[PDB]
Amino acid sequence: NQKLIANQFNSAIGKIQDSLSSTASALGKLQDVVNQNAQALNTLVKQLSSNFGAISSVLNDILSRLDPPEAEVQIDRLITGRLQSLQTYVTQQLIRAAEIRASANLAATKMSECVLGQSKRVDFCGKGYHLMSFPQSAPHGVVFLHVTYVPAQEKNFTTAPAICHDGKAHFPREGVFVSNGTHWFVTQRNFYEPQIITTDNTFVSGNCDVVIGIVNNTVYDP
Amino acid sequence: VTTEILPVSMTKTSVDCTMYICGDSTECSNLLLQYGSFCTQLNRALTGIAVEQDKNTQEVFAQVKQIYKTPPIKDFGGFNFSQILPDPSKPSKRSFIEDLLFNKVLICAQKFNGLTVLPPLLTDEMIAQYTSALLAGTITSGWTFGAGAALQIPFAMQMAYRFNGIGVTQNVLYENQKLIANQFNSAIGKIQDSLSSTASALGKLQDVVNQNAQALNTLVKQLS
Amino acid sequence: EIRASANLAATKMSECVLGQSKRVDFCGKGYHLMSFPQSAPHGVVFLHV
Amino acid sequence: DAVRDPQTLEILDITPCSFGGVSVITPGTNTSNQVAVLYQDVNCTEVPNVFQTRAGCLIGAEHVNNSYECDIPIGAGICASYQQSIIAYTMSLGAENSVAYSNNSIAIPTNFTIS
Ligand SMILES: *[C@@H]1O[C@H](CO)[C@@H](O[C@@H]2O[C@H](CO)[C@@H](O)[C@H](O)[C@H]2NC(C)=O)[C@H](O)[C@H]1NC(C)=O
Ligand SMILES: *[C@@H]1O[C@H](CO)[C@@H](O[C@@H]2O[C@H](CO)[C@@H](O)[C@H](O)[C@H]2NC(C)=O)[C@H](O)[C@H]1NC(C)=O
Ligand SMILES: *[C@@H]1O[C@H](CO)[C@@H](O[C@@H]2O[C@H](CO)[C@@H](O)[C@H](O)[C@H]2NC(C)=O)[C@H](O)[C@H]1NC(C)=O
Ligand SMILES: *[C@@H]1O[C@H](CO)[C@@H](O[C@@H]2O[C@H](CO)[C@@H](O)[C@H](O)[C@H]2NC(C)=O)[C@H](O)[C@H]1NC(C)=O
Ligand SMILES: *[C@@H]1O[C@H](CO)[C@@H](O[C@@H]2O[C@H](CO)[C@@H](O)[C@H](O)[C@H]2NC(C)=O)[C@H](O)[C@H]1NC(C)=O
Ligand SMILES: *[C@@H]1O[C@H](CO)[C@@H](O)[C@H](O)[C@H]1NC(C)=O
Ligand SMILES: *[C@@H]1O[C@H](CO)[C@@H](O)[C@H](O)[C@H]1NC(C)=O
Ligand SMILES: *[C@@H]1O[C@H](CO)[C@@H](O)[C@H](O)[C@H]1NC(C)=O
Ligand SMILES: *[C@@H]1O[C@H](CO)[C@@H](O)[C@H](O)[C@H]1NC(C)=O
Ligand SMILES: *[C@@H]1O[C@H](CO)[C@@H](O)[C@H](O)[C@H]1NC(C)=O
Ligand SMILES: *[C@@H]1O[C@H](CO)[C@@H](O)[C@H](O)[C@H]1NC(C)=O
Repeated sequence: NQKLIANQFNSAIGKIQDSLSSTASALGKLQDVVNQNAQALNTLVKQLSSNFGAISSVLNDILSRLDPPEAEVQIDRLITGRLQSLQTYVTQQLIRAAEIRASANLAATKMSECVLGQSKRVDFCGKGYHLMSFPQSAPHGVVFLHVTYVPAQEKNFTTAPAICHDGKAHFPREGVFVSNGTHWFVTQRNFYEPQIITTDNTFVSGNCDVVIGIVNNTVYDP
Repeated sequence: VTTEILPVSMTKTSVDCTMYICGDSTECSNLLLQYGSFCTQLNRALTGIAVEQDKNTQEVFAQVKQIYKTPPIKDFGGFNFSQILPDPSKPSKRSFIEDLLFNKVLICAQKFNGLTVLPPLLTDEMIAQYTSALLAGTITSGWTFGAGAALQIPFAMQMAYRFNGIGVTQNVLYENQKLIANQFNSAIGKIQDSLSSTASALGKLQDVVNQNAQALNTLVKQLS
Repeated sequence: EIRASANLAATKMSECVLGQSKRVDFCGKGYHLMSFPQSAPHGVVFLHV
Repeated sequence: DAVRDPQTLEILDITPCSFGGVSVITPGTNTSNQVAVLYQDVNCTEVPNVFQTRAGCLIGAEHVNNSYECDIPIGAGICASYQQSIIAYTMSLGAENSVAYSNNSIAIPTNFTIS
């Protein structure tokens, strides 16, 4: 299916291109970080307009009107408030920075396990069976394009845990035993590809009196 | 069978900064404006937490696209799930084990100071439906439901795959299928009894509840 | 702290319930076969087999 | 939280007058200027399409028996959306799917897609 797979891949990439061109909210996770920091700074700057109990938010006005014995009292009120506002800002940035650090550590883990490898961790590198991923640069962040294999068209089959040939119990080595209603085949689990059951794709262990659900059929030995 | 307990969410408290500081007072409220945006950013910080708690719940439980259900005939190759599957005889469709967890793990006095508690977006009944779906999927389709459409598969065959995964051949499962089902069923019964008996088993969740309760009681007492 | 726990719980849901993990001591002590989630007050309980 | 009256020695309980947060539910102004208002943890008898829910008294949203995917969360299983007017509903957790499980039936994918 190499030609089909290449076409499905190329099509999926085109879908990403269009989805990003169309949907403004797609990068909300990065925009939210930008917005939180912008708000934090705007809040910090606006606090300079607060009096905090002082006669004026403007330090120059306090100093232009009052002499030190009085000016110091008014200034202390602004220092306390401005220092408190600045401490609040920094504390929020330390907590916020920790969240970003955690995200960056996750991103670094995905880079190593999704881009520089193939992951067997479910839903770690996208939804489906992970094949590969590609990093892309983004403002203050990374975007991963995860390429996954997803089972499609549907078919029901009859199955059995083992086949009884000469009274011995035969088990599939790699796949499962299936039936189309008349014939039994062995097939790989994630893709229907029926094969004749032979001694080269089964193994034998024990007899037919132990396996629950064992069925009678023929195992061929070329 | 090992029980692992993890916190997912925290109570979504909400504190009205002006009410807390200057409850029902115009003179105080006006003085509070001299402090600029301090109340706005405190209300914002708590709002952000509350939103996060709904997000935390959604990311843990809503991992299944469809709500899967088990068949009327629970033939799982000798494996018994009546303890972990829902038992619809009661209004909340929780499992027996879940009822134990729920039974094991003031508000007016706190509320009256501008301290409200917001309800979770997903109710306990909805969390139970998600876990039922995840569980029904796990039982009838193994892991395939987590990577696309759920395949049906006999439970014993699913177990065979899981045995292969750990480096043990398929015939070990089938040859010992009755023993394995008995050991499993017994282990589940042990969980049921352990939870019914040991109060401290859910200490990880109770500790979260206790820390938040202390935080609110401390906040309220500061008004004195 | 809760967010970190929730992220861990979400990871376990995906890797222990919607799959079979090869990560040692991630999905219980022993060789992981499968797990089952259970609802709990403000949390999740996993029964790891 | 209680006081003895100074003229008649009656014991009275004192509770605060009802209060709570007010949240405005809205589709963006790009779509509509119609809004619904939630009086959080307030009764619909205290506030003055009036729907009393666990989250509070929701006014302006029409309650329907049709569940949908969650749009604007209200709380306690209730979401609201603009579909025109604002409606409230119990959110759906997804479509139901009874899996065709049996002791001898396996489904096997015959095709795949690359996503
Ligand atoms: C099950 O699969 C077998 C093998 O493909 C089918 O048997 C073949 O049927 C075709 C006609 O469609 C014949 O031309 C071949 O000669 C048959 N092969 C053999 C070995 O007999 C069988 O019909 C399928 N059964 C069902 C119910 O679909
Ligand atoms: C699979 O084939 C064997 C024979 O190769 C069947 O064995 C018979 O079982 C019945 C029931 O106990 C006995 O009365 C017969 O005498 C057995 N025959 C022989 C030759 O021993 C077995 O039942 C078949 N299994 C299935 C599921 O069809
Ligand atoms: C699955 O296990 C449950 C118990 O967890 C079994 O139900 C119990 O059956 C015994 C009789 O053997 C009764 O005395 C108990 O009161 C029952 N408990 C409950 C909660 O109903 C159930 O029968 C088992 N299912 C199968 C197929 O074996
Ligand atoms: C493997 O260990 C299990 C126990 O974990 C054995 O099963 C027990 O066997 C004794 C007899 O010696 C019975 O009295 C118990 O009731 C059985 N327990 C269970 C759960 O069935 C099993 O026989 C051992 N297998 C081997 C090959 O040694
Ligand atoms: C597997 O599914 C793919 C689509 O994902 C099928 O490819 C399409 O086949 C139709 C004809 O029925 C064409 O019109 C489409 O243009 C094809 N799409 C692509 C991307 O090539 C493919 O034929 C299916 N394979 C099998 C064996 O059923
Ligand atoms: C499998 O059989 C069930 C009936 O038991 C049916 O509802 C389902 O759609 C079938 N699936 C396929 C792929 O044929
Ligand atoms: C499979 O299930 C059917 C009921 O649907 C039952 O009659 C049959 O005996 C079961 N097969 C085995 C091997 O238990
Ligand atoms: C005045 O207060 C006393 C308290 O002991 C009470 O007994 C009496 O009835 C009151 N008189 C009136 C007119 O309320
Ligand atoms: C928002 O309104 C603008 C017109 O000012 C329109 O071009 C745009 O498509 C609208 N977007 C949505 C999502 O309605
Ligand atoms: C609102 O008041 C009515 C009585 O008129 C009562 O039955 C109902 O439970 C109250 N609801 C809430 C949320 O308090
Ligand atoms: C939902 O249906 C019930 C009848 O089962 C009816 O009494 C109730 O008023 C309906 N609610 C809405 C919002 O339509």
